[PDB]
Amino acid sequence: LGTRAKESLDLRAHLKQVKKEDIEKENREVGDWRKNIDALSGMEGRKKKFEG
Amino acid sequence: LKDAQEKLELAEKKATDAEADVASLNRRIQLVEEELDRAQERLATALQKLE
Repeated sequence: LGTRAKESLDLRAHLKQVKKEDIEKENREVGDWRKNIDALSGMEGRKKKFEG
Repeated sequence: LKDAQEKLELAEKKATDAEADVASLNRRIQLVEEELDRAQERLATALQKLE
């Protein structure tokens, strides 16, 4: 009984390792970028050129 | 005539000054309205995120 139980335990151990430890390879992607504001400072242009 | 001359010149200068002022102020009001609307869209984005 112990042998059969430990067989399944060891079999699932490696699967759990691969599933979980490999998550630590990267988890910062949740972090978003700046997305800064202007605060009425980027108003320094007239209606001179618009195509470029 | 000279009196009319000075009157005409002064009225013309005043008119051009008022026109320039109101035009630049119109540009300013455009810019501030853009500020308001774009900020409102940010508000909508934030509302959706929080909900």
